[PDB]
Amino acid sequence: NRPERIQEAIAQDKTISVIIDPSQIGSTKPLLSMKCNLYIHEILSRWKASLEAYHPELFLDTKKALFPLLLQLRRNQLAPDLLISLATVLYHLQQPKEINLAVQSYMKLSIIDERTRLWITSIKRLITFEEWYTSNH
Amino acid sequence: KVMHQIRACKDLKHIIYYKFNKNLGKGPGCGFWQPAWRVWLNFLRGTIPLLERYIGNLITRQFEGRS
Amino acid sequence: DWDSRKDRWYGYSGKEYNELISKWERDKRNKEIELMKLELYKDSVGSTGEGLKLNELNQFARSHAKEMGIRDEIEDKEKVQHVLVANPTKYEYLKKKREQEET
Amino acid sequence: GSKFISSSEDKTVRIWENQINVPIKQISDTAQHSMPFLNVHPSQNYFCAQSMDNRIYSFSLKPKYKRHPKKIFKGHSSAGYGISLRYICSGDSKSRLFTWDWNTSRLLNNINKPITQVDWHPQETSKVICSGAAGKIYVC
Amino acid sequence: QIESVTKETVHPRKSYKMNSSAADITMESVHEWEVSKPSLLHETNDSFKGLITNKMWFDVQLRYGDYDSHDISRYVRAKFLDYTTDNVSMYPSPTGVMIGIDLAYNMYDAYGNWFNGLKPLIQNSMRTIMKANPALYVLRERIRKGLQIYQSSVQEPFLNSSNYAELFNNDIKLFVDDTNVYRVTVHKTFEGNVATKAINGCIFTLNPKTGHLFLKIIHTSVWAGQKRLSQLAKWKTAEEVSALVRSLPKEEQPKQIIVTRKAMLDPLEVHMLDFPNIAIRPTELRLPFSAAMSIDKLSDVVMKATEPQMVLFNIYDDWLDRISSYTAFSRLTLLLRALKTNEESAKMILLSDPTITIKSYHLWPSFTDEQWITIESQMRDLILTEYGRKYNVNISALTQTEIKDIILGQNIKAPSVKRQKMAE
RNA sequence: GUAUGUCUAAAGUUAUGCUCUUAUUUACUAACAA
Ligand SMILES: O=P(O)(O)O[C@H]1[C@H](OP(=O)(O)O)[C@@H](OP(=O)(O)O)[C@H](OP(=O)(O)O)[C@@H](OP(=O)(O)O)[C@H]1OP(=O)(O)O
Repeated sequence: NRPERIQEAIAQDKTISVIIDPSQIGSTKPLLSMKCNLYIHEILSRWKASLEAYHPELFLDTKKALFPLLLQLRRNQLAPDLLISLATVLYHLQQPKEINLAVQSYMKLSIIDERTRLWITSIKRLITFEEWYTSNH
Repeated sequence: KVMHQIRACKDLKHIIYYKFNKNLGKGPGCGFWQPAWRVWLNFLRGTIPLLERYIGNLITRQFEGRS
Repeated sequence: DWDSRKDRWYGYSGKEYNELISKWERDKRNKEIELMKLELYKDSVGSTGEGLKLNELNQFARSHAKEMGIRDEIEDKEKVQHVLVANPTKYEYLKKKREQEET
Repeated sequence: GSKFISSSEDKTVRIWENQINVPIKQISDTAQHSMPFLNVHPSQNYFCAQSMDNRIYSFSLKPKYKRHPKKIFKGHSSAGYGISLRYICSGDSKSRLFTWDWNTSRLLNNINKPITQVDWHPQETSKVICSGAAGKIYVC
Repeated sequence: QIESVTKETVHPRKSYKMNSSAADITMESVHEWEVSKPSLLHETNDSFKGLITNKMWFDVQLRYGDYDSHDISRYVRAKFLDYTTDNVSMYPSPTGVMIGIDLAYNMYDAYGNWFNGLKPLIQNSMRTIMKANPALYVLRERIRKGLQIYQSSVQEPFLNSSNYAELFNNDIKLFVDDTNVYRVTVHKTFEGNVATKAINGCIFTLNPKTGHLFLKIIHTSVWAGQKRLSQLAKWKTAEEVSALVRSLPKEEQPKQIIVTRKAMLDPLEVHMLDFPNIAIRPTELRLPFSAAMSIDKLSDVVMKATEPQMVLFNIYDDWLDRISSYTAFSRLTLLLRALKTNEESAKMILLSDPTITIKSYHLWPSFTDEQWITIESQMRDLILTEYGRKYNVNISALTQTEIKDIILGQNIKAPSVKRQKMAE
């Protein structure tokens, strides 16, 4: 029951390529979802190291804000208009020389809206940390 | 011209209350709606012709064009 | 005192409100599987400032100005050296290389 | 390549920049326009255009804001088209083509045979194509 | 001992709907509370009967009194035991709390049931809010304006040429200009009179520390909806800014927002009521950001814009890399200033050397620091030249005065200037 | 800023002395800024 949900999931959690194809957005769905969903998990883990350097208080709730996405992404509850805008942010976030393109993509994502704000805003902190993380490294 | 009716009602209230509140103190709890009601009935009597004409012409215009 | 006389409710214990509570207190008496886990597997399982350094540089603007062209010169110094202090970005280097010599 | 012009059925012409999507200049109202063609003008100042009212116009396209016509090419009962190289040659609705001195607005009036879409063979100095209705293309 | 403080989302109507009321806040408890019998705030002897509640509710009840209905307590009590004991718009519990604010008299009061040791908190809360809620302060100020009795008294001084230094201080900020939101193509008509048509514009939204110039490019589609567009420009501006602020996190929500156009502050105040912590700063010093949009690539991007989109940039990139932000900003200020004086001159200065090349990302041409210095000097000369031309007194300038002149911000009538001057 | 007035809003009716370059005026207009 729950043990095989631990086994299958944690095994699947360590079984992915942390890559977003910028052309596969045109294709129709769980592949881009879980690519992003587990790319975010790497953005989580890189945070987890330098939590003493960075301010940890906001991250503790960032976690709770991210929990919706996790539930959206592994299910594909997240809408195409959101997802295309979302994956566009995460792809530009991969390359260190797309920091303009990162927040560019985030602003066009943001621009019903009660926890959506909360989590989308939480994604900006993920860019904010990552942009700083690559600088102070 | 309904001000007359309104005024009449006011007058009635003033009359009624102060025959209704001799030993009784002040407050809102008086009923007795008869004479005012009479006033309103007579106002309606007055106006029933007026509205038959007015609304008559109105709906005629809605149906037949205006002359 | 108008709104006191108007006061639809005035001069009462809550005899009608106690009857509402009585009517509702009676009504009191009368009456995920993996995805939860799939997300929570990751950690959560609960369920003045730098303008002072400008203000120092603007105080260093007082130094070069106090050296050459304060008041005596109308245009030749106090306006020319005025153009050559505080305004241009080069004045960062003028202080920076004085810091580097001071180091 | 940059600036771009497009007249319309409401008798208005519009100088634009290539991609800006903001009128550099809307043209005057009381005229009419149909066919827009730039004269191969040595300075390349000139944007010519045929009208409804039998009169091809000229426009100082550099600057785009300039638009005072110098001299107008009258006498071609228009429902058609016109093209330049010295000379401007445009056809008319009724009868036949009309060569015109671009400097003075007057020259020979060659027979067509109706229709009218004139053009010049630009690799050569003197050769025209007329476009008659129903397989009657005339060359000079 | 509160389990959850949830807001029951009602229609927008509720705010001002008076025949009924859904409860604004619903209060899920941890344990059963034993609330007192309904009473007013200042009614001290709150009677704790045996009745209990697992859940309370808080309702606000705004009112605008008259010379006759100018007691609030009675009214709020009426409201409380009207909506409770009415079979339209039922609250989850019939036991709850109701606040009401007489906006015409600043006479707060509240009636309803009381959890033990709650009343003092509520009293204090109301006292605080009344002393200074943002929205209520705005309202009072609005009314005050309406009566032309506005006492020109600000707590925080304006950005004058002296306080320019203390603009930025390891503190997250934002900077706003609404000048090029409503741009127009002037074109003739058939009738002969002028017809103004909207063009795409911008929301100059700069951050002096990071140099991150946000600017939401205003697509002309947003004007196509409505008329009276000069006011609407302000509204869309403030709206957009507000939205942006909302989007960013509590850390990256900028503290002090500076505004170029002091007229555009008025609606911003309104759209900043979403979040009270974001202080407003009316700049005394006018900064040239009308001419900011006449930078080549910026204007290009503006023209390019096809829809409601933002395209942020780093207004200075290489400069950050070389030197602190303030230094960069001074240069930028000079540049924009020069542009404002004359665009042709500015461009000429920039493109005096054709060998230099503007980098693909960067808005400006990447110069070496000595040639950069020279360029800056030239620009300054341009500004001074302009001053000489127009103002006709650019020769006999004092140091601070000269500095002010560069900005063009420190006005002669501005008392801040008198202050700084007085100090020296 | 308006009254007001036009415009669009999709389905196919069966025929064989001049050109030029500019700078200046004046006027009018301009819910565009001051
Ligand atoms: O005289 P009016 O302007 O018509 O107003 C009357 C009057 O109030 P004022 O004396 O304050 O004007 C009555 O008061 P009294 O003269 O009887 O003291 C009062 O009657 P009650 O005292 O019986 O209430 C009545 O109020 P209501 O309509 O509630 O009966 C109220 O009429 P308005 O409320 O319409 O002003």
